[PDB]
Amino acid sequence: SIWYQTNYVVPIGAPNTAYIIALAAAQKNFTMKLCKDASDILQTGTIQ
Amino acid sequence: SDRVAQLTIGNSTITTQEAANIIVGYGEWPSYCSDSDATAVDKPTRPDVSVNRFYTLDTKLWEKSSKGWYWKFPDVLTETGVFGQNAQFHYLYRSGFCIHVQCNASKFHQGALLVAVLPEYVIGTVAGGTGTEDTHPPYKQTQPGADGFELQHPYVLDAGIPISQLTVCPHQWINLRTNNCATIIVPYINALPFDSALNHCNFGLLVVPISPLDYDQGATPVIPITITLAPMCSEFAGLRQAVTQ
Amino acid sequence: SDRVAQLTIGNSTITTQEAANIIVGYGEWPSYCSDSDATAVDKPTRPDVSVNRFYTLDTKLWEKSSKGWYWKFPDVLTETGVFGQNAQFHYLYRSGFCIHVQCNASKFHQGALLVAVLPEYVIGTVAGGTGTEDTHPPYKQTQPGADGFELQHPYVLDAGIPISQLTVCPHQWINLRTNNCATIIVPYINALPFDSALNHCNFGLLVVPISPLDYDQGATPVIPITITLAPMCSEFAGLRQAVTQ
Amino acid sequence: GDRVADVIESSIGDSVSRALTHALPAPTGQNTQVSSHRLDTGKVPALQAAEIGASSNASDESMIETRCVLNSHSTAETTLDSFFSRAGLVGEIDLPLKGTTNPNGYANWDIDITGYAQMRRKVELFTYMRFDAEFTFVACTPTGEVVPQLLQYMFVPPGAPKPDSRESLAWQTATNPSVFVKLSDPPAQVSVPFMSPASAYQWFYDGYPTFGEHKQEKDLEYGACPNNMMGTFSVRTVGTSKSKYPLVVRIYMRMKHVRAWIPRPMRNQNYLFKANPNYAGNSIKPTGASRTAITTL
Amino acid sequence: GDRVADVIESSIGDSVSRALTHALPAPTGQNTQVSSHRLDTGKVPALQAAEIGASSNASDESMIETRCVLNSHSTAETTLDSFFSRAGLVGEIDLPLKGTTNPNGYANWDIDITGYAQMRRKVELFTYMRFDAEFTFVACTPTGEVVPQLLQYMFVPPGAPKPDSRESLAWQTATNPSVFVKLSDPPAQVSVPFMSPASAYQWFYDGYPTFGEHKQEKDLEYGACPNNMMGTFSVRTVGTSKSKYPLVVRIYMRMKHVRAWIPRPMRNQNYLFKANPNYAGNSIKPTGASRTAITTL
Amino acid sequence: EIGASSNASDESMIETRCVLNSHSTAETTLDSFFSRAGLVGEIDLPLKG
Amino acid sequence: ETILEVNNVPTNATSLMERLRFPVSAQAGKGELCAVFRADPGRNGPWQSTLLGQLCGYYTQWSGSLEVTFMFTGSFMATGKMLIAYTPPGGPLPKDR
Ligand SMILES: CCO/N=C/c1ccc(OCCCCCN2CCN(c3ccncc3)C2=O)cc1
Ligand SMILES: CCO/N=C/c1ccc(OCCCCCN2CCN(c3ccncc3)C2=O)cc1
Repeated sequence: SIWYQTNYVVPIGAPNTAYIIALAAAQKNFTMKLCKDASDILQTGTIQ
Repeated sequence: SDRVAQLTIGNSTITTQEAANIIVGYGEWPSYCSDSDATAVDKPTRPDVSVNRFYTLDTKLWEKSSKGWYWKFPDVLTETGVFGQNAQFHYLYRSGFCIHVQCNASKFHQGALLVAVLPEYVIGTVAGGTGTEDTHPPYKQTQPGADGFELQHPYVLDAGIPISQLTVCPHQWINLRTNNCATIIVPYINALPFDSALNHCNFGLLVVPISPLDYDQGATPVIPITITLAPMCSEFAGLRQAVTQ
Repeated sequence: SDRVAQLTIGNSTITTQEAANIIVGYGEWPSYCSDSDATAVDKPTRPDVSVNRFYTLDTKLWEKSSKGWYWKFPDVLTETGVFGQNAQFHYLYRSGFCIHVQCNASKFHQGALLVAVLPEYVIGTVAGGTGTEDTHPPYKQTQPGADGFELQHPYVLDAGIPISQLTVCPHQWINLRTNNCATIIVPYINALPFDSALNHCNFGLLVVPISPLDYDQGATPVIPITITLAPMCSEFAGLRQAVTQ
Repeated sequence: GDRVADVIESSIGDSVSRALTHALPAPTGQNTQVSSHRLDTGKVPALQAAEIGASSNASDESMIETRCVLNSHSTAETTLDSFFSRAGLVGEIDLPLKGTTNPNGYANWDIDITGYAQMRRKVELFTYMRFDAEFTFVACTPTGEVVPQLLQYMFVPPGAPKPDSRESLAWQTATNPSVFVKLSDPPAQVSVPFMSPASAYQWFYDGYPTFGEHKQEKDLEYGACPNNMMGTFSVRTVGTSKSKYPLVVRIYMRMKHVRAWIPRPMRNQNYLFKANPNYAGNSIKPTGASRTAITTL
Repeated sequence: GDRVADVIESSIGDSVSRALTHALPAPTGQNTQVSSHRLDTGKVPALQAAEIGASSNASDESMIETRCVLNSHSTAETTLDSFFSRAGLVGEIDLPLKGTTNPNGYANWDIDITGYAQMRRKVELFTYMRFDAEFTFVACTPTGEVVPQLLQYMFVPPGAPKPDSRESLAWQTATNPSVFVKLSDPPAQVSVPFMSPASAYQWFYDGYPTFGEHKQEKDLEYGACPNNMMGTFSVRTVGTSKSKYPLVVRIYMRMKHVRAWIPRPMRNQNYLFKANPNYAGNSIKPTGASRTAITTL
Repeated sequence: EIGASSNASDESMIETRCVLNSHSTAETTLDSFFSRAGLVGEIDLPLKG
Repeated sequence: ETILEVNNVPTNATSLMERLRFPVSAQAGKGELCAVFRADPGRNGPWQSTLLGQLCGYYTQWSGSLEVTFMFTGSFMATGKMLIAYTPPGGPLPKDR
């Protein structure tokens, strides 16, 4: 959860709304196991 | 390289890109009570990471007419997290504190807050105005909890003493054009090795605007001041049932 | 010299002058989780003396017609003292236990209680009597708290298994003509290094009369059975707000 | 750095669990030693105190005069692998033609071996078990006939799409393991590793899988531990048209490389459901045969 | 014994408080060094950042061209003992003949020195103080006359019976210390040790002495710390009949062997009561003199 | 903006304990991920079609 | 690192790009909530936009710590302090800061 600790402050002349972009990844202690098929199958009918 | 900082303790981390160094009150770091200073015989409990962490307790709005506020320690935390539980279940308590007061604005706002720590901050009353009435401050004013309390007469710190000399105490200033936070580390201060977290407040935290907040019409007018603090080297002893006061 | 004993842990001490030794479940003492068995990365909190102490939680009255009772661990303690607070504020928990069941009478009373510890004590229902209804035991029956719960059909331990074989689990007997207490030490038992103190009960404590209480008219008829227990090597991790379930 | 004495002399953090007992080699039954008559005061082997919780330590030698017997009877057949590494029925799948259940030529079996009493009672002697296994699949028609039909078996781990028909795209099986075999071929057979997220599977879980209020409608999840749910086993006749024959697939499991912990009382009431230890309350029977009097055979 | 790494590398228990500063000998004021002109970029002594919380480190030498001055001005008169070891009035006791207050020839004085502003303001510069003291008792009539009268002064520690009359049995003084002296003798004088149960007395105690609800009627005890209450000082004319003269006893205190901690702002509003820092709200005055404009003297 | 991923680790963001991690990375090698047979073609040889 | 679609609400074609970023703006200092999301990487939701979430879909089990880096794209003159919290299992959605 993300909360306002204080506030977004800006002077006269700058936009009152701005955006945040979030980038995610795993740390170096991350591993995966038990190979399986993905939940999606990106095809409706036959691919021609 | 003195303006940038990271405070990590327990499972909490604070960052700042406009700091003004760090003050270590009276020049000494918090430490546990030695075997020769101690007097109580039971083995203490030292919870470590579950109580020595940052707690963000309150936010006040700084206004052109604000007078200033104060909070009492350890009162502000007696009802919060694992720290509070330990303070309630135990008769004896001791700890240091890392206080981090936050307030950011813009390069077009101005103002300066004096942030100080005053040990044994005893509150006085106006004695019925004429000084003939021997009134006393009510519990909600001496131990305001997490909401803190607003000063009635900041010039005399509601205690008959000059705020002009408050800088003789560990302090920092939040001068908007310079920094956006104050960080003060305080060791345990008392004439006893341990004491009650409920009956006795070791010190008060004062945040008072000395140079009033100002900005031009159109700039963000809501300028919050947030209080975050972390107990350090907490120790508890004299276990029994939980008591709130 | 085997009949006499003193158990001291934290600020609590238990004495007995009619013991029958002490059982150390599965032959091993409680210990903290090693760095290679562990998986969670945060530094744990190990409160020590404030949580590893004796708690006297409940007293039941033994009667000529009693069927027996059970309590679940750590459920019995989740709402008591500093231990409970830690179990509520943390996701992860682990600990061992020292269980001391007490029951004294007179050299003219008789009867025998089987006191045992059964890991992963899953409760079953009578399936609507006919066995065609797939009923399930309600929360108050699977995690009865400190009051424990009375067995409906002790012969099958309310789970389709013979109480006649319960002695394959760590146990002691309280045979009135011999001893007035049972002491069992249990190490942490689970397939994981830490787990939730709220969602999972590692084991159940069963106290069941196998040889019924008896005495002649005129002898004290009120024979209590008291449950006292102490967590050992308690560790907690995954701190956040307190949660009761 | 530390300094106050109680911290220095602390045992907080000891990770080595002190064990009061240790294993000894025992390939054969114990021998019997020659013993003679003992007429002593003070020495009393026959007297015990069951209250302590231990079993009697009295031996043949001290209760009667014994001869010497060199016992070379093996203890090998009672090891966990000897007891468990014998394949038994744990699942059955029906693929009928015109039926109520699977009239679509495919079926999804939830991997749970608790539907059969023989096997279930054996594993439930222990609380925690860790093991690898060999699964064998025996297929034939309901009369035991063998027909020229091709099948596909696919292991669908939790999170992988379960086929919803004989023609589901999921049978492309690009990552899941599948086995293609004819009913006429010998039974298909594969090795399965220990797949739980936990260090061991557990036949009993006294708790709930999630937090929250555990109200009436959720009590079906008491005792459910995801660490035991390994997934789905799906089977289909390989084709776009319905098969000409009704099939039955019997699933046999043979555990190997077994480790077990915490023994418990063995089931003495009939099993009713897979997910729980429910017993029929109106038919609680004694564990064994009974007689008319304690003084007669 | 310990074993998990986090316990071994723990600092829990460190009792040695690391100090960032240390005292240096300073018997005289600092000297001034010769300095010359500096015309540098990068070096900037005059610029500071008061926000940090420290005082300016700029010195004479770097702000102007200075000569050398060998300063031998002593710093001895500003030590705590120099400042405090001067006797001042801290109590006054009246023993009138026909009066309102003590018309019985005896009086009990509560040992509290906060009733006199000069002394009080000085000690209140510090939060905690530990010291021994020399008390002197000056007695005479209201006109300053000396009469041939014998008095008895008795120190009554907390818990000892306070005399309730000139003839109280408590004056037997078998254990309490008493002083018998004539008004004609020089002022009585004694040494008093540091008697608190705490390591230091404290002029400010932000708290309550007991647990419980701190309702209106109990707010008089806010700030009251028993560690500061050393007892009662009782005085009586020694006799069974009323004295012929009215007396006044002035009590002077001279601290010695002083230690003090935590300095604080000095009182800038008149004192009203002994027990608290109450000030008259309608008369809050500036700390000092004022002028009409900031641009004029 | 630099284009690199964060180099912040658990150790510097919270107080951590020691954990000896022996979880294998073998199943995420290219051969582990790809060496599993999957359908890639289908051919029909009907009678009357 | 790949972009996490915290703002996974818009669904019409012309607004799809808005899922890649979420807003912050001047408030009324009541420590208001800005956004929330489950940390579960292999679950339906925001993580599906990440390469981690997708690769994660080819495995049944995972283990390890994760990291989310937030980049502020407001003007240079804008300032502010945000509190980002991770609530381990068992703790319900925090009602307040
Ligand atoms: C090409 C496909 O071939 N794969 C076949 C296959 C066979 C078995 C398989 O996994 C078998 C795992 C058996 C685990 C049985 N357990 C573990 C514990 N448990 C359980 C059941 C009910 N309550 C508690 C635990 C179980 O039922 C996976 C694939
Ligand atoms: C034969 C009798 O002679 N004894 C004389 C005597 C004189 C002084 C005496 O004790 C003097 C102790 C002075 C301590 C004054 N303090 C300690 C701190 N304190 C205080 C007062 C109000 N608020 C906080 C602290 C004080 O008023 C005992 C005996």
